[PDB]
Amino acid sequence: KLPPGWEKAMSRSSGRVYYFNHITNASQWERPSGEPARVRCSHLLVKHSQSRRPSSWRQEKITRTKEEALELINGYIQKIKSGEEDFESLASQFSDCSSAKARGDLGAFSRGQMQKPFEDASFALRTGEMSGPVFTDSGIHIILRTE
Ligand SMILES: OCc1ccc2c(c1)OCO2
Ligand SMILES: OCc1ccc2c(c1)OCO2
Repeated sequence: KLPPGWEKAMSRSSGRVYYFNHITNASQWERPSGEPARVRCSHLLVKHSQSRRPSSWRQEKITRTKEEALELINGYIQKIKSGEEDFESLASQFSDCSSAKARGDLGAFSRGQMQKPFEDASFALRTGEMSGPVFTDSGIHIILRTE
């Protein structure tokens, strides 16, 4: 009936149906559209105190909690979806990954090289599409599939 990982849901505040993806944590109002050996993605990572390594080029010692990291990820997604901010601009200023220097770009990758929640969400995105919060042992990611 629907592409991989999508399900219908109901808005609590409006009562309108929307669509949610349980692999990429994306959600949207309109019915979704329509696998490759490699995909190319960029991401914005916000680390927290239970990250596998709680440090980044932004902070010698990352102290925020998982919940606070999710709040920051959530706000970045809001500004991206309203057009007030561009994904690349936010990944460059605020991503806790060294790939901030490349506007969040990671290059092309195949299955079996990334942390697996990241991998599954990347390959479940369509080209040009962005995820919601995706959780790994590094922290919380926003993923943009560029190829
Ligand atoms: O952390 C991984 C990583 C991937 C691509 C990059 C990078 C870091 O920095 C320059 O481009
Ligand atoms: O495997 C997923 C993944 C990709 C790139 C990353 C990362 C995790 O942590 C920071 O850079």
